[PDB]
Amino acid sequence: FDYIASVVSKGLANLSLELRKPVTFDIITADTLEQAIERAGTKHGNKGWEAALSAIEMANLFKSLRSMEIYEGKLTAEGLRFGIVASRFNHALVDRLVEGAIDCIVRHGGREEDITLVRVPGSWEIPVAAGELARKEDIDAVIAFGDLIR
Amino acid sequence: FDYIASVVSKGLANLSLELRKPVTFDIITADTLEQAIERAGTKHGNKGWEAALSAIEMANLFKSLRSMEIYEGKLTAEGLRFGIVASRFNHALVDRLVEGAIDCIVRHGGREEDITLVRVPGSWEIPVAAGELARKEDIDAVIAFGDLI
Amino acid sequence: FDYIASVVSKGLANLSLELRKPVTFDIITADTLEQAIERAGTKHGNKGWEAALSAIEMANLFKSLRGGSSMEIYEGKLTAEGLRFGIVASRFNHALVDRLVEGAIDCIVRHGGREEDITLVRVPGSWEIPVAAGELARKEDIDAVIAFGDLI
Amino acid sequence: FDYIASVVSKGLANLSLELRKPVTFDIITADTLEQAIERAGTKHGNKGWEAALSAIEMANLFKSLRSMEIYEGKLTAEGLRFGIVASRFNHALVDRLVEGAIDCIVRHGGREEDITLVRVPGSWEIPVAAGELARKEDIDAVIAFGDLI
Amino acid sequence: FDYIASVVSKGLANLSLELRKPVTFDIITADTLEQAIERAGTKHGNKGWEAALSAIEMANLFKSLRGMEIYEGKLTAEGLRFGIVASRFNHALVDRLVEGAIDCIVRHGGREEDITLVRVPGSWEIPVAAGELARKEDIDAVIAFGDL
Amino acid sequence: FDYIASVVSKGLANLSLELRKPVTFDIITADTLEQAIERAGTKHGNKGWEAALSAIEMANLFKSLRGSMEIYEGKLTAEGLRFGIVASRFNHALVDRLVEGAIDCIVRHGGREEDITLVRVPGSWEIPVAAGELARKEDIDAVIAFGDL
Amino acid sequence: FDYIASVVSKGLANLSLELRKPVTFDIITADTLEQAIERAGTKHGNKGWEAALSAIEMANLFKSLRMEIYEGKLTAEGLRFGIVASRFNHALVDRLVEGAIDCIVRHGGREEDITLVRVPGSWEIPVAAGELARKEDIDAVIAFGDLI
Amino acid sequence: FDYIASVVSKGLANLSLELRKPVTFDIITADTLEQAIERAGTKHGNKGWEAALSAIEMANLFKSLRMEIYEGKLTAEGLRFGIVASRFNHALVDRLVEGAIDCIVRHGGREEDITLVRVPGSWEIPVAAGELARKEDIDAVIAFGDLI
Amino acid sequence: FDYIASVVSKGLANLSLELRKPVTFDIITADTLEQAIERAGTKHGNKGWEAALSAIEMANLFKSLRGSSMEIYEGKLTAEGLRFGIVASRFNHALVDRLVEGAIDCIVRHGGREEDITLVRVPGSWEIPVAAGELARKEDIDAVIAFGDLI
Amino acid sequence: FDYIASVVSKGLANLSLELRKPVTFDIITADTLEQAIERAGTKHGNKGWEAALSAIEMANLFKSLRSSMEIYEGKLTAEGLRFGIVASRFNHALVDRLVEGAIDCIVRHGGREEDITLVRVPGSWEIPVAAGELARKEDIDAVIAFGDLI
Repeated sequence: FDYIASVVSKGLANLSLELRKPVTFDIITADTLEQAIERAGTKHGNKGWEAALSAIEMANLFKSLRSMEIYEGKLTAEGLRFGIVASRFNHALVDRLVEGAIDCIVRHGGREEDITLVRVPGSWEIPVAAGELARKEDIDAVIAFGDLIR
Repeated sequence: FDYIASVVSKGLANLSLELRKPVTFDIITADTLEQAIERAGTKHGNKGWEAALSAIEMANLFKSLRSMEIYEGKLTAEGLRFGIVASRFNHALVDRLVEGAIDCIVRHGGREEDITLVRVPGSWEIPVAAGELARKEDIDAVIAFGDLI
Repeated sequence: FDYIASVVSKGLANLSLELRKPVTFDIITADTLEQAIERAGTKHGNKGWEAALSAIEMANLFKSLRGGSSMEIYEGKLTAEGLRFGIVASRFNHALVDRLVEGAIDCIVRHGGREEDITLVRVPGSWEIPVAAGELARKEDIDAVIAFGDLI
Repeated sequence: FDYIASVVSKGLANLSLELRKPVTFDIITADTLEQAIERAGTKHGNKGWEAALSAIEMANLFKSLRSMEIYEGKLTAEGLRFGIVASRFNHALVDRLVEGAIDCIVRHGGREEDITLVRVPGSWEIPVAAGELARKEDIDAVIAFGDLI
Repeated sequence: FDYIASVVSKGLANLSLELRKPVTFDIITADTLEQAIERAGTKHGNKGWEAALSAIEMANLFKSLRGMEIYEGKLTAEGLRFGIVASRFNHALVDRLVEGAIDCIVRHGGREEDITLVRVPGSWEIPVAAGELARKEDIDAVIAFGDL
Repeated sequence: FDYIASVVSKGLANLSLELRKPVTFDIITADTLEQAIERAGTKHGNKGWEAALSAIEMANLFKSLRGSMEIYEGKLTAEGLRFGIVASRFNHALVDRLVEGAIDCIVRHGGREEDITLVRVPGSWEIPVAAGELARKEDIDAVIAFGDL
Repeated sequence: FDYIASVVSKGLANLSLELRKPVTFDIITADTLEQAIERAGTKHGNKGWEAALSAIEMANLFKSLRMEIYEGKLTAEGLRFGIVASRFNHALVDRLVEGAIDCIVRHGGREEDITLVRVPGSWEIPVAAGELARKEDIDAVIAFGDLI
Repeated sequence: FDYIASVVSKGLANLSLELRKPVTFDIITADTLEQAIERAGTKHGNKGWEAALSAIEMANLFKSLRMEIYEGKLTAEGLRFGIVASRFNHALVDRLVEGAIDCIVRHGGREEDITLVRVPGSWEIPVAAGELARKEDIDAVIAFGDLI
Repeated sequence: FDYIASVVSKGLANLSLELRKPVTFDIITADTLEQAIERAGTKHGNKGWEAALSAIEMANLFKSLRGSSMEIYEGKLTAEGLRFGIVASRFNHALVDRLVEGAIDCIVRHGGREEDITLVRVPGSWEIPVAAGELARKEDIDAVIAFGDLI
Repeated sequence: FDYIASVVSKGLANLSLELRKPVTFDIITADTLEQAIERAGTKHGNKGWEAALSAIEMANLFKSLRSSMEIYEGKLTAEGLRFGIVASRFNHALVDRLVEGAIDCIVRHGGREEDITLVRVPGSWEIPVAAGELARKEDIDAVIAFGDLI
C-alpha cells in the first residue's frame, strides 16, 4: 500500500539525474501524529531545516564543481537562489516545514527575494512543478515538501 | 500488488515528466467495488470532479508560470483545454466519473467544445492514448480515468 | 513467476510507450494448470480473442487520431479490413497458448483481417516475448502487436 | 402458465418465417429484476449487444443466402440497415439493452442514420411494430427487446 | 417453459409441410449436460447419424414419391445433396453431431462436396436459415441440429 | 409434456383443413404397452380398423358434400373408394397390426386392395409430410395415419 | 427536526397563493434513500410524471377561469411550464426531470415551451420558483427537491 | 404529510382572512385509516354536512354583517356556494360532497347555484378555493379532503 | 424545535422571497464542538465554503435570468466581478471564524475581491436576519451569505 | 407547544424585520420555575442587562448602517441613544428586576433616563403590539422587550 510516495521519489530522482541540478526530498519518519507532534515541538529538528541545509550544500558543491582532490560543499547561502514546492495537503505541517526552510536559508545568508514558493494541490503533482523550477536557469536548487507517508 | 495499476501510474507519471504538461490520474483500485458503486452517486464523491478541479488548477498555474514570490493558481477555467482519457472497463463507474469531470469543467468555466475524449478498452492501454493526447499543442491539461475492481 | 511477469509487463509497456504502437498482453491472474484448462473452454471468446479485439480497436483509434459538434469524441472501430498485426506466442504451456492463438486468429478473420496479413512468431518462454514483440513493432508494415504469456 | 411471452415469441417467429428476413428477439432470462440490473451493469457484452451481433451476422449471411463447402456469417456491419423494437415497460433495462445494441452496431460498422427505433407501450405490441419494420424494403434485420422477468 | 424448443420444432414442421421437402431435426432436452455429453460419446451413434440416415431415407422415398403398392424409403446416398444447419452455441456437441452426420453421408454414398454447412448464432435463429437452405432447388433434404 | 404427438396432430389437422380432404389420425397415450398389445391382439379393437371405418365414412360423406330438416350423412360403402395409408416403422409390432386391421376393414367393406396406397416413414415425426404428399394426389380420397405414444 | 421540508413547502404555497398560478412541489424526503432508489425504477412515472400531470391539469383548469362541474383536461398542447430542479441528490433529480419532461412531451407540451432552472440546494428552490412564476409566459410551475 | 396537512389549513385560513369570505374546511388527522373507512356514511351526519351547514350560517351572518346581537340562521334560500373536492380518497370525498349537497338542498339552496371543482389533491385545493372565492357571485366556499 | 433557529430561518427565507435576492443560510446540529472541529480540520473545507459556492452560483443564475429548443439557465462558479455580504454571529466564534475564513477563501480563490467582500458581526443568531436585510437593501450587494451557530 | 412564547417571538421578529429597527427579547424560566425564581439576578445574571447591551450595540451599528475589506463593528456607547422598553405585569417580581437591570445597563453605558420610554402591558401576549407602537416612533432607536412565562 505505497504508490504515491514511491512514484514521487522516483520522479524527483529521475528529474535530478536528467537536469543535473540538486533536488532535495524529505519523507515523513515512521508516524503521522507522533511525527507531527515532534516536528511542532522542535524547531531545528524538523526535516525542512535539514533539507534546506542539504540544498545549500549541494548548490555550493555544484558551483565549485563547475595529496588528492577534495570536493566539499560550503554552507554559504550568499547569492544563492532556491525553489520550494509545497504540497497543500497536511498544510498544518507543510507550512511549518516551509517556515523552517525559509528561516534556515535567511539565517545562512539567502535573501527572501531569491526564494520562489510554489504550492501544488497534492503530493502527486510535486514532480512536474519541481521540473519547471529546475528548468528555470536562475534557480540553483529545488526543495520539495510532501507528507504522504506513514 | 497490481501490475496493471503500477504500470498505469508509472507510465502516466513518466509521460507527465517527459512532456512537462499537467497530467492527472486517480487510483481507486484499492477501494472495494461496492464502495465505488456507492461513491458513484453523491454531491462531491466524483473522482472525475476532483481530477478536473486539479487539472484546471495545474493548467492555470502553468500558464501563470510560463517577500518570497508565491504562485498558487486560480480556479478559472475560461479558455482552458483538456484531454480526457476513459477506460471502457467498469464503464458503469468510469462514465459517471467522466460526466462528473465534464460537469466540473463546464461549471468552472470550460467550454464543452474544447474537451477531447478518448476511449480505450483498458487501463493497460490508457497511458499511450494519454500520451498521444498530451502531445497535442492545443491541449492544456490531461486527465485519465481508469478503475480496476 | 512474479519477477518474470513484472519484467515482461514493464518491458512491453516501455516498448509500447517508446514506439507509440499499441501492444496487448493478457494473462490469467495467478492461474493454475487445472484452472487454466477449465477457463480455456468458452463460447464468447478467449483471452487471445479479447486481446485481438483490443488491438483492432486501438489500431483504428490511432489511425483516426493521426489521420460531434457539441463535444469531440474519438473512438476506435472494430473493423479489421486492411489491418496488419503481429503475434508473439510462447511455447511454455503450449496446450493453452495454441488455444489463445487460435482464438486471436479467429477473431481477426471474423472481424475482417487477412490471414496473409496475420504474422506469427514463436518464442521459447515468456521471458523472450518482449524482445520479439519490439522487433515486430519496429516493422513499418505492422499496425499492432499482440503477445500471449503464461503465469503460474 | 405464461401467455404474453409465448404469444410474442410465436408471432415474431411466424413473421420472420413469412417475411424471410432475420428477426432476433431477446427476453429477460433472469427471474429477478435485480439480476437483470446486474446483467445490464455487466461488461460491454449485454443482451442487447448479443442480439445486435446476431442480427449483424444473420444479415451478412443473408446478403449471399437470400471437403464440404461451409457457410458462416461475418461480423462486418458496413452498409447494413437495422430496425429496433423496444417496449416501454421496464424502461430502466430496455434503455440499457437499446444502448448496448446501438453501441455494438456502431462499433461493428453500422451508421446511426441507418438505425430505426420504435417504442411500443408493452411487450404485447412488439409483433405488430416488428412486422411493420420488417415489411420495409430498406431494412435488413429486426431486433426486438421484450421483458419477461 | 421450453418456448425456444417448441418454437423451433413448430417452425421446422411448418416449413417442411409448406415446401414439401424432407426436413429432419434433432434435439436433446430430457438429459442434463453431462448425460447429453455421455450419450454423444456413446459408441452406438450420435443423433446426427440417425438424422442423416432419416434424411437419406426420406430423400430416396421422395425421389419416386414426387415424380396393393407399397412405397418405402431407400438407403442409397449416391446423388444426394444435404443442407445441414448447426448452432455455434455449445459447439462441444453440435460439432460431434455434424461430424456424425457427415460420416453417415460419406459412408452411405453421399459425395463430400454435395454437403452444405450453415452455422447460426442460436437455435432461435435455426429455423429461418433452415427454410432458406430448403428453398434451394438443388437440395434433397435439410438436417437441423438444436441444443436445449 | 410431449412434442412429437402435438406436432403431428397440429400438422395433420392443418393439412386436412388446407386441402379440404378427410385426414384421420389415430394416436393413443392413455394405453400402456400391455394395453396396446391387447388392442393389437383384439381384432375388433384395432385402432387401425376404427380409423379405416372413419375414413370410409368421411369419404362417403364428402362424395355428397362436395357435389323438414335435411341432414347430410355418410355411408360405409367402401366400393369405388381409394385411400392412402401412412405407417411408421417405429413400434412396427403394433403398426403392422393396425395396418392389417385397416386393410381388412376396407376390403370387407368393399374397397379393393389394388386401390390402397401404403407409404412407410421411419418415425412418427415425418408422418405429416408424407400424409400431405398422399393427400395432394387427385385419386386419393382420404388419408389414414396411425401413431403410438 | 424538520426545517427545510417545512420552509420550502410553506414558501412555495405562499408564492402560489400570492401569484394565483399553479405550483406543484415534490415532498418525499420523509422516506428512505432505498425507497427513493426503488421509485427510480418503476412504471412510466413515479414523482415527476405525476407532478407534471397535475400541473397540466391545473393549467387547463385555470385556462377557463383566468349545476356546473369543472374538471381539468389532460391535453398539454399550448401550455408553458417552469421546471425547478435541485443539484443535490442529482442521481434522483435527473430521473424526476426526465419523467416530467417525458410526461409533458407525450401529453402535448413543446420542448421549446419547457423551461428548466437548476439550484444548488432545496433551500433556494422557492426564490427561483417565484422568479419563474413571475414571468407572464409561464402557465404552471413544477419543482422537485429531495433532502437526504 | 404533516407539513402538507398544516399548509392546506394555513393557506385556507389566510385566504379567508384576505378575501373576507367564509371558508369552511373539515378534516380529521388524529385518527386511523380503519376508523376513516368505518365512518363512511354515518347516520348522525357526514363531515361535509356540518361544513355546509357552517357555510350557510356564515353566509347568512355576513348578509347582515356587510346592545347589538348578531346570530346566524339556517335558511339557505338565495345562497350560492363554491365546493372544492380532492380526487384522492374519492370513496369518501364523494360521500362528503353528497352530504354537503343534500344539506344545502334540504336547507333551501338550489343545485344550479352550486359550483363544484375537483383538483388532484390537498396541495392543489387551496389555490382553487381562493380562485372560487374571488368570484363575486360566490357567498361561501366549502372544501374537504382526506390526507392521512 | 429551537425557536431561535426556526425564526432565523423563516425570516431569512421571507427576506429572500420579498427582495428576490439570493440569501444562503447554513446550520448543522451535531456534537457541540467536536464535529465542528473535525469539519474545520477536513481538507475539503467548512460549511461556509459550500455556502459561498452556492451564493456565487445563485448570484450568477440571477444575473443571467435578469439579463436546443429547450432553454436551460445555469450559473457558473466564477466569482469575478461579484460582491457579497457576509453575516457572522459572535456566539460560538471559535467556529464562526472558521466558517468565515472558509467562505472568504472560497470567494477569493474562485475570483472574488477583498474590497467586494463585506463582513458584519452581530451579537447572536437572533440578530442575523435584520442585519442581512440591511445588507441586502444595498444596490451594490449581489448576494447575502449568513452564518449561524447551532449546537 | 408554548403558544404564547411562540406568538411573541414571531410577532417581535416580524415587526423588527418590517420596521428595520433593532428589537431584542428575553424570556425567564428557560429551565424551570424553581430555576427562574432562584435566578433573580444573583450576580450579573440579569437578562435585561444583556438585552439592553445588545440593543445598544445594534443601535450603534445601525447609526453607521443608516482597509480594502470593510467590516462593520458595533459599539457599546449609549450616549445620544433612545430606547423603548416593554414589560409585562405578570411575574412582575422578576419583571421589575429585568427592567432595573436594563435601565442600569443603559445608564452606566451612557444613556439618560429621560431618553428611556417604559411601557407596561398586562402580559406577554400584549408585548408585540406595544413593541411595534414604540418602534413606529421616529425618536426611538431600538426596542427591548422582557417577557416572562410561568
